[PDB]
Amino acid sequence: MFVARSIAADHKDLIHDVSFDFHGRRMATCSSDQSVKVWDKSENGNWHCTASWKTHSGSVWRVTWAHPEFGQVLASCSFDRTAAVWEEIVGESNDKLRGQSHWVKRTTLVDSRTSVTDVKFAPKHMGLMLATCSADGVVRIYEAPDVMNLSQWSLQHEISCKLSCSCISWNPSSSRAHSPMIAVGSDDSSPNIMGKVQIYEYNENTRKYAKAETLMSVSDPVHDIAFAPNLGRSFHILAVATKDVRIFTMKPLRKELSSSGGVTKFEIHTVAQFDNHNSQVWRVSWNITGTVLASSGDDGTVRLWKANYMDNWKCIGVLKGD
Amino acid sequence: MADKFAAKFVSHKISRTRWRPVSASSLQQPDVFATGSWDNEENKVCVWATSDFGATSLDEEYQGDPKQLCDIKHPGDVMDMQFLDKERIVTGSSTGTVTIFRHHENNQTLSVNQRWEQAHYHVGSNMRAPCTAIVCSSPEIVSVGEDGRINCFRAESRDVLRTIDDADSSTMHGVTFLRTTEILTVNSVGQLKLWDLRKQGNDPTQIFSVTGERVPLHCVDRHPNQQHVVATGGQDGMLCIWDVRHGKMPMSLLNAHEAEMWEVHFHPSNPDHLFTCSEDGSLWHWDASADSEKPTFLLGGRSTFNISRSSIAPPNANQSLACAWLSTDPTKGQLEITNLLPSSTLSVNSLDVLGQNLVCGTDAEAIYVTRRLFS
Amino acid sequence: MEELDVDPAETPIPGLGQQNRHIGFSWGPGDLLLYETLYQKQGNSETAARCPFMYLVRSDEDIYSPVLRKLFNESHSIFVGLQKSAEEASGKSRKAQLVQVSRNYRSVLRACMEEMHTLSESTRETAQKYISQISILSAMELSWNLCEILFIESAPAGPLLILLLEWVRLHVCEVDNIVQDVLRSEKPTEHEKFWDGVTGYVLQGRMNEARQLLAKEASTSASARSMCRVLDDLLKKMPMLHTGGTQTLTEFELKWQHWREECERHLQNGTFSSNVHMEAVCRVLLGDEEVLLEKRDLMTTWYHFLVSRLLFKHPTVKPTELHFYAQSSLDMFLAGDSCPEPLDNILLAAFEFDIHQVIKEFSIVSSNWWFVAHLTDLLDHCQLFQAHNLYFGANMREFLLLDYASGLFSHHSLWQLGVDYFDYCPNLGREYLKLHMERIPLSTEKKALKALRICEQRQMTEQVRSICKTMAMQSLCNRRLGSALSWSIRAKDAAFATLISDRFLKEYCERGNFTDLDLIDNLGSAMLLSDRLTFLGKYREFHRMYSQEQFSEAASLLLSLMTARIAPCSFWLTLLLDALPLLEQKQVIFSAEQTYELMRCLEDRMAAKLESTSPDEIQKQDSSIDNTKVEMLRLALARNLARAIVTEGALQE
Repeated sequence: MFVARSIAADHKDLIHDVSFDFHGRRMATCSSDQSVKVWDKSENGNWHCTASWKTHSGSVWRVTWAHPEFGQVLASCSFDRTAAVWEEIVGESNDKLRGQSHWVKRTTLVDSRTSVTDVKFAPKHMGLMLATCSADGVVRIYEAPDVMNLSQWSLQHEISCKLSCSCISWNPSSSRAHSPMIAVGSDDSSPNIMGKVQIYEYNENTRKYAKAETLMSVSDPVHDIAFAPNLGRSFHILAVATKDVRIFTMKPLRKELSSSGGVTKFEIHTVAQFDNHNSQVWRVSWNITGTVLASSGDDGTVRLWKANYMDNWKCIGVLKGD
Repeated sequence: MADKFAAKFVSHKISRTRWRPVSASSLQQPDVFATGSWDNEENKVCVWATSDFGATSLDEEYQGDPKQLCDIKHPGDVMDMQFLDKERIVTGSSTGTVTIFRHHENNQTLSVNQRWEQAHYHVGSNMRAPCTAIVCSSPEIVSVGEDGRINCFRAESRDVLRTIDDADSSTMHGVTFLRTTEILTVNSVGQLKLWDLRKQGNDPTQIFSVTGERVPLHCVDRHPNQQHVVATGGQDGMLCIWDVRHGKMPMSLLNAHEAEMWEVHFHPSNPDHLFTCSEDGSLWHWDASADSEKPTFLLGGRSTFNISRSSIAPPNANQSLACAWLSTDPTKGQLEITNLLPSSTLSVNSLDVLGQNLVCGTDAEAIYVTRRLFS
Repeated sequence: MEELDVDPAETPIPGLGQQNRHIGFSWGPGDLLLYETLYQKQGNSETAARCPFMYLVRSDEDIYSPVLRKLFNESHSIFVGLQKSAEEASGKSRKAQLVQVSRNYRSVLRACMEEMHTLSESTRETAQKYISQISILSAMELSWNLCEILFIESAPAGPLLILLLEWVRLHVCEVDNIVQDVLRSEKPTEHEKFWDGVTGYVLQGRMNEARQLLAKEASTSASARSMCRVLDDLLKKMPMLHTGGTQTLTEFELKWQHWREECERHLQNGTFSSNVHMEAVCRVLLGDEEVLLEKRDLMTTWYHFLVSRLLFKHPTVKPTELHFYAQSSLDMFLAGDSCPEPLDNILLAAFEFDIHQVIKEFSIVSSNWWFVAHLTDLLDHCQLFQAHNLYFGANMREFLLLDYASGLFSHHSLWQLGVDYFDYCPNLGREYLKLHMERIPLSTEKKALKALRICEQRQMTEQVRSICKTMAMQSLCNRRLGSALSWSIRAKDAAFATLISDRFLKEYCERGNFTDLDLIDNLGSAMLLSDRLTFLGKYREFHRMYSQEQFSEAASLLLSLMTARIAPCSFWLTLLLDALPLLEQKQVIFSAEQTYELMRCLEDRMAAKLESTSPDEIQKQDSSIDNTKVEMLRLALARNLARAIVTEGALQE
């Protein structure tokens, strides 16, 4: 029996995203009220708002934690066309300012021409990198060259998707046999545009991200995308939130030694398609092992999906808020 | 030997175990001890009684399970614990707090008697730093922490009596009294440091260390009758014996454990015995009493065998009461070494020894108690 | 797997979604964080109610039970003991060992239930939670004991029914409670439940205890005494199978048939027609299904009814026939508006010998992988699983052990047990262990040192580096520069060691002293990890030599640090200022040549300051203090040079 717990988020408007820290002891929430809030889990399992500040001049669409090796770093993105990076200064602020002051805005990334719809830190083995996607159809990848100086972020890569970008996912695979990959989703409502999920692979020879694949079977608007954590699989798994939940496996085809600079070709299979929300699916998230998928939709439910030992995916749980 | 310990599962990890001090004028055995927890959702200090139900049967195996008398919630992990006296328990917290609890025997309750909420913190950030070790010499209390600070308190004083700021640039792991006004500390860079608490400066009086590679030292204890003899344990599981009057190097270095040594204690009333516990899940008894057979001056008997170890000792120190722990003679120092616990516990985080009684606490969420240590 | 056509179990969260608020969620390592969000600002209300609550949904409440914590530690010791012993025993000795291991698991379950029972009597508010946990553990021990009999002991025809009678007796205690209450009465034979106690002992195969109760009735009732003697003789003569007899199943069946014909003859002769209860007991001995069903309330469970039917109709039952009798007993026992419980499906699957269905049903009903992980591990040691890899490259045993071990890693004290479970997972265990080790919340140096020892023992060099880097960053945030440096050196992170070294140099420029002297003095060969750490350690060696009055060696070392260009350009003033006391000594310490090198280093710095200064920052007060320091340096250098030339010129004669 899953126990739902209400948290009085005290946001003045709609909450767009919730992100846990790497240890699952802190969470960040972001809202149309232009604010980010941080919440800490006490030993009794209660949640307490430990920081609340205005971050942006428009609705905050996403919030993400960096890996704890880079310290206590948050990124937020917004309708105001910016992404902001925040660092928590852990220090003795004398016992009178426990309300709001330990999060410092280190930078504002302003290169995007329209709404920045999603923001994701890269896997830690790539360094302190931040991807942003914008409705202008561009993914921008920034790097902080010095973790001690989070005020400086260099634009390393610009990826033209040629579609309005809605969501991004880094492939978390630490395998040196796999070039760094990014999946990009599009919320474009045009029925004439097939392939609203695009996969980009970093090509070492060109020092650029090149389009490896396009999921032509995904013609519906994409609201969220997530690569599953790769704990020793010879293939990738991608979840896609659209009118339904889709799960794709992507097996890299062995590079025939004859294409001296090609992107990796993938053998792609749809291993699951679930219409059980009977409505649009807004979010998809993998467990840390990449074995259980959570999805949320307009049906007001969170659904849990898991493969059995025959690779048959099933709904294993439904959580409903009261 | 496994039949010597009563084991009590308590459903939380035990970081610290200490016996309640008995009166030296009482023939009373210690029957009460305290425990601290760590790595739980709600950490606590507990007081326990060993069961004495009157087995007038010389032939029934001891199955007296320890009984919890009372408990109190502890903010953060109990990083160290000592009795200040029969009624008062002092704790160091992972929050940097030092707390005195009072036990009320009449109603079996604990209460906060006093607290220093910012005993340990990092200078400049005012962020809390763990209080890693504490030592009591009633009414005096000393604490050390990850902030490299030494704090001196008196149990009845609301204010810190003295802080040694920047005493160490590294984490201090352990502290003990050498004398009423002198302490020893151990740290994460493999140093034992001597401090005079009356000295107005922040520099140690002496610094001791091993030669070559330095490993963290986690624990320190002082021989009860021989104030110059000190034992330390470290990250490499090694037992080091020091004479703090004679050089800056250990006198002996003994393989004791296969992992981190958490505690070392001399037996308070029988210091030819020493006890150590480790991350490897072992609890060792060291016996140096084999050389206490008074030299019965009689008779002669030849035989040779060579094994090389280098020690340069100059040949003129008077035969004044050789501490068994400082004996360098490979023909006379037969240390008997006994593992007291059965093979396969998780980490043995703490031990305490009083009279015939030993208690230890483990990461196996268990307390082990014996009342017949030497039987 | 066909995707389960089972609606996902809805977990209602009290108070979440009251007021058309959107739910935000974040996955933790085994917990779901939930919070309310305002996903659509249409309207400038600066008074938008703060999300007042953050909910933590935990999938495994049982992992946090203090009593089940003992279950996990004792079961881990049994598990690791089993894995170490897997190489040593063959044939019949191995089977007896696996039955003993099964009994050790059941003994831990029973001890946990007894402790929960004692705790439930003491504490009214937690009693209901202990009662539900005792019910789950009772269902686990019931089903485990059945699996022990059917799969591990693989009980043949004959011994099978003896073990099923013992199984019912160990799990159905109601008859003993009824008989204890009857026996506490001043007049046991006049007690309402007296014949229920007699009948209940007969249903359980406890003929000797039924006879002891009948002996009381024969003493009290002079009229019933003749019938009691006939019934006592029937119960005494009842053929029982013995686990060491030379008797064949065929010789047993013939004696059993002859005894049954003796019971039937006594019933047909109307021997019991004056006592309805003795007649009912005689009909029970004949296996009369109507009378057995009339006594449903004494058996309480369909599987006790099954074993009673097997005792009185089919005492030589084969394993292959059990499912048919189990199904028929369930259908007859449930023949009203009662649906089968999830436990009934588990027990039926066990009687069908479908181990996969037993595991599947327990994986649906149980919050915790403990039962399925340990039962599957023990049955794999019985060679009952074929080596079929699932479509995901692990076998069923490894899959269940991985998920169970992952469950243990969520808990702050149990993650150490999960390590050893991953070591006995041959295909994926090592990769799971790497992934989970990096996710451990490192709240204390003691916990980090334990995790490091575990990683070092398993040659996990990347995880050792990751843990050390995390501890180095946490120590740096806590302003403990020495601890941060020590952890960075252990990580072998030259870039992070440089960043920490620059902070030590900055703190020295601000305070005039180092905070953590003893660590820098003991760097040894680790000083070579970076040029900046090399500079920091050698610059500390200079201060040590200066404090030891070794002024010539200190001067030569200080000069070497400037000429080797290992000093950062920002720190060159400080180095030159630390040369001032040596330049002003009465004795010439720096030679004329060394003084010219110091003059060159001063001018190289003055040139670099002229190049870095864009014209607009000439006007803040730091420029005058630096100029006075430079004039003092020029004067000290000129005075040392004049003395050095006089002393060197006076030694060349």
